[PDB]
Amino acid sequence: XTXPFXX
Amino acid sequence: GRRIQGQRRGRGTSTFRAPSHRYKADLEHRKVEDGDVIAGTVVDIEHDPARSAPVAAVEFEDGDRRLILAPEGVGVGDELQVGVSAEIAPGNTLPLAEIPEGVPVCNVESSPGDGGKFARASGVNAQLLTHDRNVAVVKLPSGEMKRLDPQCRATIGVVAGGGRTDKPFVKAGNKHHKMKARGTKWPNVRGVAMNAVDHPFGGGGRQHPGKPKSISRNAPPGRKVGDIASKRTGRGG
RNA sequence: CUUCAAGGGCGGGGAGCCAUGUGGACACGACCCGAAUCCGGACGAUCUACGCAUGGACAAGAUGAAGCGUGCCGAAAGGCACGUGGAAGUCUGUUAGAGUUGGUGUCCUACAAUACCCUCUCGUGAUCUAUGUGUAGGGGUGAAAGGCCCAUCGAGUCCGGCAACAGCUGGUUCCAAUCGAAACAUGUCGAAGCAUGACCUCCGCCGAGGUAGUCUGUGAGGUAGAGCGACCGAUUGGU
RNA sequence: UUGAGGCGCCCAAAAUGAUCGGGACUCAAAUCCACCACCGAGACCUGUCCGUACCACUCAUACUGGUAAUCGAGUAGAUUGGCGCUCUAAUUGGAUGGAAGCAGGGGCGAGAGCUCCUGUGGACCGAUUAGUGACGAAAAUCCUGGCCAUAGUAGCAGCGAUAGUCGGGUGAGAACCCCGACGGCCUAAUGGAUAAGGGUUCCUCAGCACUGCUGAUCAGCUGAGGGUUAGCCGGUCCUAAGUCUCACCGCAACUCGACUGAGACGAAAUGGGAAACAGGUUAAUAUUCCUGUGCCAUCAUGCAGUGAAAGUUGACGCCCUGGGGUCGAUCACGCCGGGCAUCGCCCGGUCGAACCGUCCAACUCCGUGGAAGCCGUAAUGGCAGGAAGCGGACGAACGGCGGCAUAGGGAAACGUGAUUCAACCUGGGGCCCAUGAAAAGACGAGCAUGAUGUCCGUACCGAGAACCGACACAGGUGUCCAUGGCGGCGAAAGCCAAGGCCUGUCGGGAGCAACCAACGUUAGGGAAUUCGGCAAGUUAGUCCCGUACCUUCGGAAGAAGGGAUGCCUGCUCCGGAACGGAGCAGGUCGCAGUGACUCGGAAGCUCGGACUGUCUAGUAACAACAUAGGUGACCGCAAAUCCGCAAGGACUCGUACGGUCACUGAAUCCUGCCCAGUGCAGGUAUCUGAACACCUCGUACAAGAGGACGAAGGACCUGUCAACGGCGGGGGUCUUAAGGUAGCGUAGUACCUUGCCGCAUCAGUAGCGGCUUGCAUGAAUGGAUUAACCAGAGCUUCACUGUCCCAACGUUGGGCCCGGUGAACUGUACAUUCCAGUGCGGAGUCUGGAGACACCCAGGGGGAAGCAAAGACCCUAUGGAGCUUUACUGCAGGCUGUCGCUGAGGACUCUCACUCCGGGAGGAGGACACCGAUAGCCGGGCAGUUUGACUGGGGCGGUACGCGCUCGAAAAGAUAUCGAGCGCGCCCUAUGGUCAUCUCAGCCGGGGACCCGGCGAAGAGUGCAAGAGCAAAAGAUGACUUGACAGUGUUCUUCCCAACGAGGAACGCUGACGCGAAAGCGUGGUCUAGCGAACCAAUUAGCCUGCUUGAUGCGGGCAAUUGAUGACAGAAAAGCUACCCUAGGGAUAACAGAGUCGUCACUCGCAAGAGCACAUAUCGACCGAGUGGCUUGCUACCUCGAUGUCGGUUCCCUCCAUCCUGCCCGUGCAGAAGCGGGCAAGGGUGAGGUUGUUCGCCUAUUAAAGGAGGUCGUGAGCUGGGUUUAGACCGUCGUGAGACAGGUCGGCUGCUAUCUACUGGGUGUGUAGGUGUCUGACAAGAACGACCGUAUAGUACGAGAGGAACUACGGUUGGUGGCCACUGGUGUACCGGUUGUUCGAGAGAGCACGUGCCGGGUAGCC
Ligand SMILES: [Cl-]
Ligand SMILES: [Cl-]
Ligand SMILES: [Cl-]
Ligand SMILES: [Cl-]
Ligand SMILES: [Cl-]
Ligand SMILES: [K+]
Ligand SMILES: [Mg+2]
Ligand SMILES: [Mg+2]
Ligand SMILES: [Mg+2]
Ligand SMILES: [Mg+2]
Ligand SMILES: [Mg+2]
Ligand SMILES: [Mg+2]
Ligand SMILES: [Mg+2]
Ligand SMILES: [Mg+2]
Ligand SMILES: [Mg+2]
Ligand SMILES: [Mg+2]
Ligand SMILES: [Mg+2]
Ligand SMILES: [Mg+2]
Ligand SMILES: [Mg+2]
Ligand SMILES: [Mg+2]
Ligand SMILES: [Mg+2]
Ligand SMILES: [Mg+2]
Ligand SMILES: [Mg+2]
Ligand SMILES: [Mg+2]
Ligand SMILES: [Mg+2]
Ligand SMILES: [Mg+2]
Ligand SMILES: [Mg+2]
Ligand SMILES: [Mg+2]
Ligand SMILES: [Mg+2]
Ligand SMILES: [Mg+2]
Ligand SMILES: [Mg+2]
Ligand SMILES: [Mg+2]
Ligand SMILES: [Mg+2]
Ligand SMILES: [Mg+2]
Ligand SMILES: [Mg+2]
Ligand SMILES: [Mg+2]
Ligand SMILES: [Mg+2]
Ligand SMILES: [Mg+2]
Ligand SMILES: [Mg+2]
Ligand SMILES: [Mg+2]
Ligand SMILES: [Mg+2]
Ligand SMILES: [Mg+2]
Ligand SMILES: [Mg+2]
Ligand SMILES: [Mg+2]
Ligand SMILES: [Mg+2]
Ligand SMILES: [Mg+2]
Ligand SMILES: [Mg+2]
Ligand SMILES: [Mg+2]
Ligand SMILES: [Mg+2]
Ligand SMILES: [Mg+2]
Ligand SMILES: [Mg+2]
Ligand SMILES: [Mg+2]
Ligand SMILES: [Mg+2]
Ligand SMILES: [Mg+2]
Ligand SMILES: [Mg+2]
Ligand SMILES: [Mg+2]
Ligand SMILES: [Mg+2]
Ligand SMILES: [Mg+2]
Ligand SMILES: [Mg+2]
Ligand SMILES: [Mg+2]
Ligand SMILES: [Mg+2]
Ligand SMILES: [Mg+2]
Ligand SMILES: [Mg+2]
Ligand SMILES: [Mg+2]
Ligand SMILES: [Mg+2]
Ligand SMILES: [Mg+2]
Ligand SMILES: [Mg+2]
Ligand SMILES: [Mg+2]
Ligand SMILES: [Mg+2]
Ligand SMILES: [Mg+2]
Ligand SMILES: [Mg+2]
Ligand SMILES: [Mg+2]
Ligand SMILES: [Mg+2]
Ligand SMILES: [Mg+2]
Ligand SMILES: [Mg+2]
Ligand code: NA
Ligand code: NA
Ligand code: NA
Ligand code: NA
Ligand code: NA
Ligand code: NA
Ligand code: NA
Ligand code: NA
Ligand code: NA
Ligand code: NA
Ligand code: NA
Ligand code: NA
Ligand code: NA
Ligand code: NA
Ligand code: NA
Ligand code: NA
Ligand code: NA
Ligand code: NA
Ligand code: NA
Ligand code: NA
Ligand code: NA
Ligand code: NA
Ligand code: NA
Ligand code: NA
Ligand code: NA
Ligand code: NA
Ligand code: NA
Ligand code: NA
Ligand code: NA
Ligand code: NA
Ligand code: NA
Ligand code: NA
Ligand code: NA
Ligand code: NA
Repeated sequence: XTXPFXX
Repeated sequence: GRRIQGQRRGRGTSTFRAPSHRYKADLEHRKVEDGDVIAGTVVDIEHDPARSAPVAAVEFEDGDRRLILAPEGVGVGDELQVGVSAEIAPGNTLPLAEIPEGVPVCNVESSPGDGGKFARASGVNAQLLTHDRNVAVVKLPSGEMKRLDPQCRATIGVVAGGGRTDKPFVKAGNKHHKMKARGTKWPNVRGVAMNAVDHPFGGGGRQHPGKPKSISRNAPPGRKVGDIASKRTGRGG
């Protein structure tokens, strides 16, 4: 939810 | 949105209250049936936390010990007087009627007997100008001509501690300490720096008010911010 | 009934009412589950934010402000030198304590639902900290990041309203026989949906024709092709 | 010579392994013309049966017979007969001679299902008929339970706390329970005392089923007992912030609510406070019990005393500092006890309270004295208003001294002095825009004796096992011990006591492999690495010398740079002295003297923010927030601002030097112009402006209509920009007010852009400087600039270095084997795959081939679009929420008029209600204000919502959203696209209607007007698109007329077929008319566009109707006309979200795949042209034909219950359209150097500077430094610079939220490998007892590629300049395999030096992180 999974 | 800061204020919570429990004395003129025979001796000179100015302790003839809004030049030993016949010297309190015109006065009553209302901050002073069987004209420190009952009592001299505003605070820490002795929330965040939800000026991609800063007097609390009922703004013209 | 008038609308030569099974419709939870809400009353400041009350904490060293002193110079104002003094949101500092920059290291079914190691910042102040106390949910608190208010925050938590609503995804349990589609038209805040038609099926009625094929006859037609000294408009040249 | 045909050839390049399905085929197993015989479906024929339909018989849908060439497939769905389950009823049965259920098995039915046998079971169970219903499961990431694989697998290692070993004890059993020894670990804690919290965890005995990361005899576990003793320690009492209760008031009301009054509560470490010490004692308590001794309070008695309440105390901030002084620590010497054994050292002890008595320095004061310059301090200071000195009053310690004490304690001695001095005592100075509690209580206020002193707490833990965190959790959690020794500045490191511990609790084994975590050392080079020096390294302590620019004069600054540094001998100086400090001379060891440890790398340029400070608890610490400072606004306090529904409240114990509301953000130089719009405010003749009252009309009243007056507000006018904001185009004004001033400028703002020039580098999308026309800089939306400051962004230099060339060796913990313990993730099924193909276009399973004996160990992770998450992106839904606004609608609030309270005599007086000030007397105010009610205005402060659809995704654009014409449309009708051409939302009283008269365009001839004749089927005209119609007219002229009429229909259309409204049209009727002789024509315009529901209102004519009833008023209704919804079959309606949320969609976009190939790349055909002549050495237009699948674009097939991004990296395979290398052809080929082409993929194709870049630019090397495919190969491999979350800034846009195909700083990389795959290693089976040696089907290789030099030769060639070759040699580079004599690295084997500390010294050792550091280094590995 912040780009790369899950950053 | 959410109530703006000015709205949390009214609720009178801790953060917004003055540390009253740390205040010394509700400075108010003494009462005298009449005669004026009252007078006491200055016993000490203390620091008044509520006004960041000195106040004088006094013991009266009828053994009454109370703190007094001290004018300048009042030292220990001095003898003050409070009454219609009180002498016309600095420190004495008497009805404007008995005070000679042109004399600097402080701690003036609005209604006779209220114990003083006007001119009580560091170094300020009112000015008795006109006498009358009816009205005593006093020029308050704001420069306004106030029409008062010649029966309103007032102290002769200017308030002590004058010139306190001449030295800058220099550092946040000095404000901090002073602020902590008043009924005020500090520091201050500008609306423009908040979210739209928190203040009418909040939001945007950059910081700026979203409307003209001058608000109508008839505006509801929650929306009345910025320049309240400004008759004009700026320094020009 | 409308109506000078006329013409139209509705109705008329006795079949209903009740019961039982069953098909279907509407309201209700309405075949079942499925989600983000919204509203009410309550319970939370043992976490955390801010304030207040009462206590506690900061090895050691560095720099050396004002003030003061002695000496020299000066008419004086003062100046210079040395010393004294010990100021500071001051410096160094894994003192205690507080913080959390990099390693994008270790860990990542962890020791741990935020840890470990090294590195790094502050460390007499707008300081750090214990305990007590205040502020409560469209409300607090906020040096403001929509941060925080007990692993919960662009509106906490609990229970209730509540079986919320959805045209959206998923699922809906025994055997056989007959018939057997529509993926289209009209309307629609309608296009992931409906309604009305087309089309599928079932029932009652009617009672002798029907017409998917071919031929012929009486009619409708300007597409292919063709052609333009037949319109029209394009489109070569020569005497 | 030429025409035609058949087959073939050339043209003809692609990525793991070639293909026609394969093998393979050549007078065919190819192709073409004929021909022959066969194979081959469930089709067709045929036997029997079944169902369905129909016929005959029949009550029958029971039989029996018959017909089907014209019956037999089927999703959704309609219809119908039947099977099974529960319980009820009727009728009727079975069961202990064995019911139901269950397991295995037999028979029947198409089947649901029925039934029988056997075993089990041991008490119920059916059938038929009619009923009944919480009646049938393979599915829902379905629910609950159980279970398998996973797997004897991960974890029981990682933490600066690496901990044990040998004997022995107990025991059934011992690695971990106990004793000893040896060895270690903890030092503000791993020790001691405690708060909270826990709550019996404490002690004892007995145990091991549970718990304990293994075991256990042990235990915080199980069981049973036991254990906490107070006048003098806490609680209790007091009061703090503040809380509650009652009263009062409010509220519809309360368990609600502010004030006021009274009362109570509110502190156990850590606020205030009457009083206790020492020893002894238990398994467990202890200032509690016991012994000794002491003290306090109250009361009683007695004596004294009449004092007695004023005052003092309780009782207080921050910084600096002196004096007094105890413990401790250390020094000297004596005594007691121990240790050591070459010396003479080293360790421990040497005690003793509360209390009672007594002493008193500081401070203050008194007398004396009499200083005119002295006294005094660390410092400040002091004085004729009386200094020193002297004398004296008051007056301190938890201190000294005496007692206490032939008490206690010690085996003994049972000391004395000193220094520095925590505790404790007492002074001096400095700071505040900060002023640093209160109350109870004590004192003041004697003494003796006696009595009384209850109630509650008291165990234990207090943490890497007793607390919170689900756990015996590496996390979190307050106070006191801060004075143990060496060390040193130190509460620092390191080492060591006291005390604690070996429980940060699983072990055993392999020189112990790969691989991984922490880490040491690496030669030469030295940032070449990389986004970036990330990571690591360098430096370092103290003293001396010395120190730039700049600067706010403080600073910069430890700038920088240089030197010194140990031990030993003897000394000097400072001081009272230290076991304090500063130096001198001489001697002397090492590679090294802050020898370990502790311990800065340095310099410069630019950007930002002034500074310290604040922040996203859990990806952002920043430039963001704050700040002082600057400015503006509001307000005289019965205020401004703000909270409450009210009663009431904060600000405020406050008062303009105040405090509220905002903006800007230290200093420095400055801050231009604009008031047009918007906002705020002031004014206002006039205009506009509600309700009440008032006037008129209306109504026996009323509704209602109008008038007059007119508040705030608006119009209008003015003021105002440090108020929102603005500062251009054009010319030598225009919009809309002004038209960019100082400055700054390619900016964190500049698209073009890597701008141009310079610096710097071999090379510099970087950085800096200058220029600068600025896509789209600029003045408190602050501009410029700036010393200091900074875990902030960029860049340069010296130093340094395993970041890199290029890796090696080593150390510790794992890893691996063994004992014990023992999970989870995941699983439709099958599964030894590979190359291709196919398929919903991204297959282990389909198709064809190839390969393939089974099982097991280890590995790194290629594939299973691996595991994990119902995609956050995108669209969609008449979904959600937060936010905005001049969106829609409302609600608070403010302003204002009016009514009530409310009174006397469009302006005015008064006092009596009411308000306010005042203790009161009384003063101010006053019918106002407040309050209740209403009206107008302002009113995102707040609430609810809306903000449409179509669409080669969506948005923007458009409207193909209601209509008409031609074409599309395939000669009936119907027919789509954001298909092609293009129109309609009217106009017309004549441009309608009829009748009469008449014939038009155009051309020709005669006197572009008019007139005459002729030709003239239609090209004219007919209102408007288009298409169609029309000539004695539908056109023209003239005249007359109003049918553009009322009423009501039929039919078609709208909507083909085929339902659907309004609307339209065609054709009638009835009535009334116009014109004409009349037939007849006129239901508007020649035909097809010109249109609008319900409700509501107005309007037309007549009638019906309103609650017992008459009259009047005012309503309700039948018929119809008009008013608009163009989103046109009708809602009243704006946005943002990156803070986001949900339902879904591959129904729809981004990425990748797939199709296409316009684009892109490459080729070919023709060959104009030029190349001095010469197309074809070379270059080569136009046009034409193609191949590829790298670019772009298109499409929307695949995936939205996720197939992880770009670039880079590492590692493997491939393609040829070939850059180099080999072999060749041509040449505008003399040679040398080239230019072009051919075969050819074996090998090679490298290193760097800017940039995240791919791309590209640049430098130097080179034989050359080719291009491309592999999910734009490669995130269960890495990296994370860019795109693209949450924070922030700038520019632009926007009213605003906020946006951007703009820029910029910051910003968390998950998983234990089941299968398959490969690299290597084993165990089995097959060939069918053994040893040794071979063979070689096939398999792999690049095992070798390339360059320089010499001789050839200064030769051939050439005018010369210049300048080869074959061959033979030497060497280099890259790659490859192996090896260690040599060189080099390592080498925590080893030997030595040496710092700190401990064992007394010596000797000899331990620790300093897994070597303290330093120096050398064998084998082995490299
Ligand atoms: Cl202030
Ligand atoms: Cl059946
Ligand atoms: Cl206690
Ligand atoms: Cl002193
Ligand atoms: Cl090179
Ligand atoms: K997808
Ligand atoms: Mg997100
Ligand atoms: Mg007061
Ligand atoms: Mg405060
Ligand atoms: Mg601020
Ligand atoms: Mg913000
Ligand atoms: Mg708002
Ligand atoms: Mg700003
Ligand atoms: Mg709603
Ligand atoms: Mg708390
Ligand atoms: Mg000094
Ligand atoms: Mg500091
Ligand atoms: Mg520090
Ligand atoms: Mg935000
Ligand atoms: Mg069936
Ligand atoms: Mg059947
Ligand atoms: Mg044709
Ligand atoms: Mg069938
Ligand atoms: Mg029966
Ligand atoms: Mg199913
Ligand atoms: Mg496994
Ligand atoms: Mg060890
Ligand atoms: Mg035991
Ligand atoms: Mg125990
Ligand atoms: Mg109490
Ligand atoms: Mg206490
Ligand atoms: Mg005990
Ligand atoms: Mg105890
Ligand atoms: Mg443990
Ligand atoms: Mg090296
Ligand atoms: Mg580089
Ligand atoms: Mg590189
Ligand atoms: Mg670093
Ligand atoms: Mg001396
Ligand atoms: Mg820049
Ligand atoms: Mg800063
Ligand atoms: Mg964070
Ligand atoms: Mg930071
Ligand atoms: Mg951070
Ligand atoms: Mg300010
Ligand atoms: Mg700022
Ligand atoms: Mg430049
Ligand atoms: Mg300005
Ligand atoms: Mg601003
Ligand atoms: Mg989804
Ligand atoms: Mg989105
Ligand atoms: Mg919404
Ligand atoms: Mg009052
Ligand atoms: Mg709103
Ligand atoms: Mg749409
Ligand atoms: Mg047709
Ligand atoms: Mg007509
Ligand atoms: Mg309407
Ligand atoms: Mg009308
Ligand atoms: Mg419509
Ligand atoms: Mg329609
Ligand atoms: Mg979602
Ligand atoms: Mg699709
Ligand atoms: Mg994958
Ligand atoms: Mg080739
Ligand atoms: Mg090859
Ligand atoms: Mg890729
Ligand atoms: Mg590649
Ligand atoms: Mg991968
Ligand atoms: Mg990954
Ligand atoms: Mg992994
Ligand atoms: Mg990044
Ligand atoms: Mg970046
Ligand atoms: Mg970035
Ligand atoms: Mg060691
Ligand atoms: Na804003
Ligand atoms: Na809702
Ligand atoms: Na709290
Ligand atoms: Na000085
Ligand atoms: Na950290
Ligand atoms: Na809420
Ligand atoms: Na509920
Ligand atoms: Na719904
Ligand atoms: Na729908
Ligand atoms: Na369809
Ligand atoms: Na539709
Ligand atoms: Na027929
Ligand atoms: Na044709
Ligand atoms: Na069916
Ligand atoms: Na004493
Ligand atoms: Na020491
Ligand atoms: Na153990
Ligand atoms: Na600081
Ligand atoms: Na203006
Ligand atoms: Na204006
Ligand atoms: Na500007
Ligand atoms: Na800082
Ligand atoms: Na290394
Ligand atoms: Na794999
Ligand atoms: Na939201
Ligand atoms: Na709408
Ligand atoms: Na019609
Ligand atoms: Na092609
Ligand atoms: Na999927
Ligand atoms: Na990549
Ligand atoms: Na090759
Ligand atoms: Na991929
Ligand atoms: Na990548
Ligand atoms: Na990753």
